[PDB]
Amino acid sequence: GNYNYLYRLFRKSNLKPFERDISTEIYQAGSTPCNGVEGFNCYFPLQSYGFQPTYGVGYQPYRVVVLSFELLHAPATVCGPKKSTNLVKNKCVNFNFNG
Amino acid sequence: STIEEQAKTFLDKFNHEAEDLFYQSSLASWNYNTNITEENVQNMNNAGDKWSAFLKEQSTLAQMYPLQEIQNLTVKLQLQALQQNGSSVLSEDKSKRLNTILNTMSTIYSTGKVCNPDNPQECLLLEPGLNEIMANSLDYNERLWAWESWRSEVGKQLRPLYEEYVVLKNEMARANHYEDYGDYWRGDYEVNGVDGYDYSRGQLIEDVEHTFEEIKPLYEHLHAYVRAKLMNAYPSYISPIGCLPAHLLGDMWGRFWTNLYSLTVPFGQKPNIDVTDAMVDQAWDAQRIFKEAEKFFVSVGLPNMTQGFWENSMLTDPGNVQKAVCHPTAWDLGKGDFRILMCTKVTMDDFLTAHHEMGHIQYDMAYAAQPFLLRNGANEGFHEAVGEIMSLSAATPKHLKSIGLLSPDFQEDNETEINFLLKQALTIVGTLPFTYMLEKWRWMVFKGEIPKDQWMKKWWEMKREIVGVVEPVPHDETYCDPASLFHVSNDYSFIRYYTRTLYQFQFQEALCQAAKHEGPLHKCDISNSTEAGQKLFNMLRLGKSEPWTLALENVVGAKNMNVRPLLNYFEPLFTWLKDQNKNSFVGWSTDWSPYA
Ligand SMILES: *[C@@H]1O[C@H](CO)[C@@H](O)[C@H](O)[C@H]1NC(C)=O
Ligand SMILES: *[C@@H]1O[C@H](CO)[C@@H](O)[C@H](O)[C@H]1NC(C)=O
Ligand SMILES: *[C@@H]1O[C@H](CO)[C@@H](O)[C@H](O)[C@H]1NC(C)=O
Ligand SMILES: *[C@@H]1O[C@H](CO)[C@@H](O)[C@H](O)[C@H]1NC(C)=O
Ligand SMILES: *[C@@H]1O[C@H](CO)[C@@H](O)[C@H](O)[C@H]1NC(C)=O
Ligand SMILES: *[C@@H]1O[C@H](CO)[C@@H](O)[C@H](O)[C@H]1NC(C)=O
Repeated sequence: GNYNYLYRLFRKSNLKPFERDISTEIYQAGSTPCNGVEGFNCYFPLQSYGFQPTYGVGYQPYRVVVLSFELLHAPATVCGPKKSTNLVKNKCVNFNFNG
Repeated sequence: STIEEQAKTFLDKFNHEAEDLFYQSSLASWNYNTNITEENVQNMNNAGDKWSAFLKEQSTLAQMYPLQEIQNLTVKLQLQALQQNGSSVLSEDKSKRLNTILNTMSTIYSTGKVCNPDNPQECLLLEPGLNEIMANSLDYNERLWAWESWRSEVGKQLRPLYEEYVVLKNEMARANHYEDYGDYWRGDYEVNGVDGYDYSRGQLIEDVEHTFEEIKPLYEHLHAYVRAKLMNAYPSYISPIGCLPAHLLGDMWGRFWTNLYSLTVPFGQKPNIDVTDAMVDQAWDAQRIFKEAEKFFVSVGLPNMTQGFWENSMLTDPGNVQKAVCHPTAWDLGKGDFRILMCTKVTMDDFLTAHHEMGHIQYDMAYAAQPFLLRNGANEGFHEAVGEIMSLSAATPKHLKSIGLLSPDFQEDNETEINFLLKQALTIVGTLPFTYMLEKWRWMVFKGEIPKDQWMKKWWEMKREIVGVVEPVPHDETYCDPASLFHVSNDYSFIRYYTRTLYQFQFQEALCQAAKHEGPLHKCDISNSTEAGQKLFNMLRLGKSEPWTLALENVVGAKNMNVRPLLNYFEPLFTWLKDQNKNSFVGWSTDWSPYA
């Protein structure tokens, strides 16, 4: 059982976009103060996953990479690989050299 | 903030942690079942103790949230399920005594060995040593010896234990705000809070009697026919006017009558529908059997088995070196892990069992979307019933011809249908009076209607009145004849078989009406019908979220268990039995006329 992966189970409010929450404070679900001890109505918000190789496809671990593309007023430098057609000489061709 | 949100967060935490703990416990149990070794036993015991302690701690936390301030039906159902004390309400001494009594009854039943006096050097275990003798012997005194000796040893050991057991269970049940332990068992079918679809604990006994009154003529005709055939087999023991001798029913306790098919066959001259030889000739492996079952389930529109099912299940006997339990069992380990543990042979029985267990797996898969504490059947009847409908559908000659296991030129006449229906009646109809009598007797014992000194005098009186089976010799109060059965000795409910039997034919009629089958009910096959699978999956996906009455409305359109589909299923056989019983006398006498 691989318990090295954690997820937040309870929070008072929903997360904002592109927010990371690494707080490990006891979640207060009730009016009573937690006082830092996990008792009644007070739960630790981070819970471990229990990945095993004999699990179903809906419970098996999936690695997710999300790529976010933004354009800002700064010069854009992450560009795609512009392909290069082989050079042909001595003929009337339409040339595009570095824009 | 509010009580409902607090309960919802607590239920989320319970579901998430309980699912992983249940997986660990179930995996330990699986490792014990596929590998019987002492370390696996220790790991299973440790996991079970952790699971029970966790359930106790969660129930203790759960009770602090009052039920009446929660309006959501699902949340209230989960809180009701979790807040049961179980044995925790009882004192620690009495709880420990009850646990010790249950464990020692389990050891006595499992390791009970009985053999003939004057030859005690080796003895036979009931699971194969005596089952084969009870199912295949034709000798009167040998069967009488086995039956009386096993009931003598087991009953004389278990009678004080059962006397303590009834008092302790009644004390726990009255401590849990129930009338008796019977009311505690009947609380499974109790629906509260739904408008119109409420069902009461008191209504179950009345419904069972009402259905059994309609069961009684068909059972009387079947009993008369079986009595006449057993009279042919044994000339002088069986009386024309009396009950059947107890040790001649083909099984150890009278649970099923399916071992009397050879003696009571209507048309022996006609061939059987046995497909064992066809699989042997084509070398059908158990993997092929499960693939054909999967093909059946995808034909009706249900989802196919996962890759983890094929990878992790044990569908063949491991070998001499590794020990495993031979009983077929479907395991819902949790987290989408579904396995079948069966020592599959090349037989028709194993093929039907494979369909039944894969039906159990399909039922388990359907409610995977539900919360953990609601991942069960709506009642105990539905879970077995959805496997039994597959057992009904797979056994048809149309299914065997469709998959190529039967010759396409086999003549399906009325005589083969009559003998097949009689075999299905011996398996299915015969268990109903025994089940009803046993549950009613246990309910009267728990309720206090029968005093401890009068348990057996009433019990045999019930068996003559209901089952139509007479004792070979009278038994006094030193015997404990009910507790020789597996379910009653190990604290299991027995009404699930009765409810399963009625729900089986109700579901069968509903799916056949969905599939637009236009012939007899027993000639119906539910393959190739997407709409029947959709109608089944609508109930299957709910799990325990909805009441069983609403689920039954979803499938058959009725708010209560019904007996008419069973009578419709056996109607050709019912007419044939009525025709054949003109000379003979239908019904039995409760007197000691055959033997006592
Ligand atoms: C069964 O248990 C034995 C005893 O430790 C072990 O050697 C073997 O690998 C186990 N087999 C399986 C399939 O777990
Ligand atoms: C009950 O609670 C579940 C989640 O716990 C929610 O999905 C469902 O909609 C609720 N039902 C009602 C009627 O509010
Ligand atoms: C469980 O037992 C405790 C103590 O005996 C009791 O206060 C509580 O009401 C019980 N819960 C139920 C549901 O009976
Ligand atoms: C189940 O069915 C899908 C599509 O019908 C198929 O792709 C998948 O391989 C099947 N699963 C298995 C274990 O064969
Ligand atoms: C089967 O049908 C034939 C033809 O009608 C009839 O003579 C025979 O009695 C029937 N057998 C049974 C058992 O009903
Ligand atoms: C059900 O569908 C399968 C797959 O197409 C087919 O082989 C089978 O013959 C069908 N059943 C009948 C009774 O035609």
